[PDB]
Amino acid sequence: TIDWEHPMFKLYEKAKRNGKWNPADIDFSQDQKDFASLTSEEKISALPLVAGFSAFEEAVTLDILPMAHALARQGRLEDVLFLTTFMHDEAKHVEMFSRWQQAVGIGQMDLSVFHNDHYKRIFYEALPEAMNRLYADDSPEAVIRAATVYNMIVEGTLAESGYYTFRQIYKKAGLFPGLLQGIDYLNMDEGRHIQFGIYTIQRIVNEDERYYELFIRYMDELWPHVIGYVDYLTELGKRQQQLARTYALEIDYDLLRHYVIKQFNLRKKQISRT
Amino acid sequence: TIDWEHPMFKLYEKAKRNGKWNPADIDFSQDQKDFASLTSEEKISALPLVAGFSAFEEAVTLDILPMAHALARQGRLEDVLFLTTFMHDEAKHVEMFSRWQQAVGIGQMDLSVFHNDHYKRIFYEALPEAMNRLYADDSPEAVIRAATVYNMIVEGTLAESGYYTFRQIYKKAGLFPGLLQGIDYLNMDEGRHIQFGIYTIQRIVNEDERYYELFIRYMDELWPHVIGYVDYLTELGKRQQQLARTYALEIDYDLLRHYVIKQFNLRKKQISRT
Ligand SMILES: CCCCCCCCCCCCCCCC(=O)O
Ligand SMILES: CCCCCCCCCCCCCCCC(=O)O
Ligand SMILES: [Fe+3]
Ligand SMILES: [Fe+3]
Ligand SMILES: [Mn+2]
Ligand SMILES: [Mn+2]
Ligand SMILES: [Mn+3]
Ligand SMILES: [Mn+3]
Repeated sequence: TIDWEHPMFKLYEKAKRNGKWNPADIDFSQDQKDFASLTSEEKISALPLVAGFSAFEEAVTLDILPMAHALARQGRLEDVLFLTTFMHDEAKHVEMFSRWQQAVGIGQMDLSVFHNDHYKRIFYEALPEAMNRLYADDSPEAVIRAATVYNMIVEGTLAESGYYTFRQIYKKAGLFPGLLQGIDYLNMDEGRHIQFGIYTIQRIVNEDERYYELFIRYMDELWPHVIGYVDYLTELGKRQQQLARTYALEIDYDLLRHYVIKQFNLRKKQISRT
Repeated sequence: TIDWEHPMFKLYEKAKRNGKWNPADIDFSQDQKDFASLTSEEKISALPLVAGFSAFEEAVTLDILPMAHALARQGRLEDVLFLTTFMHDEAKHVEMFSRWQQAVGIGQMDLSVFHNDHYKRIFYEALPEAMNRLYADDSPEAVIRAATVYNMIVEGTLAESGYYTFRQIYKKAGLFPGLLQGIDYLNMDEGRHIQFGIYTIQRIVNEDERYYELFIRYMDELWPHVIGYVDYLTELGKRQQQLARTYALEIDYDLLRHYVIKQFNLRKKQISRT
């Protein structure tokens, strides 16, 4: 049979229990009114963060497939069962942001303008290259690098900080309750995605403590582009402060920044050398 | 955004609405008692069909990944969203049969003995070869052949006939209520899997009516192994008739056989030349 005690079978079971939410059930009618109420300058304030998320949700939905292939080819059946929940979660994440964009009237609008160079180095290179590599090279090194970029950086550092940022800004304002319900569901799903990456990296590290060094190195290789995108969104936020003024939000970009730094270092600390 | 009117987006929505069942919730306690109550010769009667299903559930969970890859690479986002529900359904199908095997005490038992040559030509060759081909060859021909073997033959002909057979035999007997609840859920999921294959084959046929001929040809190429496995299970059933006698089941293998023939021909008729 299945190995019922396998950590990824247990995570698969939790995913089924905790993954019933449906983006089609979220009421976005108030978000539509909120967005319509905003000034043109308040309207822009929110779009860079939605742009960063929308694109990556689509990217990881497509880019997790090579990991499922590689682990399937290695006969890791429980990992594959769990990854069917991962891929389905990401599909719902694509759906959720696309429903919000449609509801508030920006579906026809092209948000790529808010992807700078550092973003693109992660989104159009580091991520798809590392995942696609697994189709021809499933070595421990390749699998660690894939989980590091996908689960520890894209999800474990950027997404987690993006969820926090969303709450720090719009939950305060009382704005966009449907989007924030969605963000709460995404954040719950993301816990399991990150735990998959931790388990995958740890079980490879457990074979040969020298893989720990590779993990730390790949995290550090990506940090410059993490902070460079974060700096660029900070610059944007500081230059368009009408939403912050209108809604009495002292948006503390220094606290966000230290949260990103904090996310990055705590992901490192969830991998043990021994 | 997503194309909200796309047939596969609509199928994805139905999958979310109709795909909440969880194999971990099925009570198999009575199945355990039923199986324990059976004579050794009654015990064997049921295993060939469970053997055919268990293996194929695992095969399609792994073997649907190349289709998702190929359609993703073609930018068919709605198809991919739907296929996340397909892959997750098949994961639950693997789980369901493995839970039943565990509960009734045959988890440690090796059921490969009930796969004959015709089965293996589908299971170990036609199916994985046709699906894996999509990694390097996503031509209309390759995509039609993949959906024909997977969705129209393995699911649309063999699985559908296997669900019917399960009901024709054990629903009658009053045996194995947990397994039959599972079979009802599998059969509901399978409707969407088959509709994916119909849509995929039809939209390729729509481009060039000559692909219709390829579809019919591939169906006919596989028919000999479909019926050869069906004949071999019929032979098995006729040689071990203690369960049929004990439970007053006049198991009409000729009616099953014509149901298989019927499944095969109606799958053909769900593809239009024009
Ligand atoms: C303004 C302070 C910066 C806060 C950091 C914001 C990061 C934006 C979101 C981009 C990453 C989204 C990744 C999603 C990945 C997934 O869905 O698994
Ligand atoms: C005794 C009459 C013959 C009845 C035919 C029985 C076929 C047995 C089941 C084997 C095919 C299972 C395919 C599952 C595919 C899927 O889960 O999508
Ligand atoms: Fe994720
Ligand atoms: Fe199926
Ligand atoms: Mn820079
Ligand atoms: Mn023969
Ligand atoms: Mn996501
Ligand atoms: Mn199935």
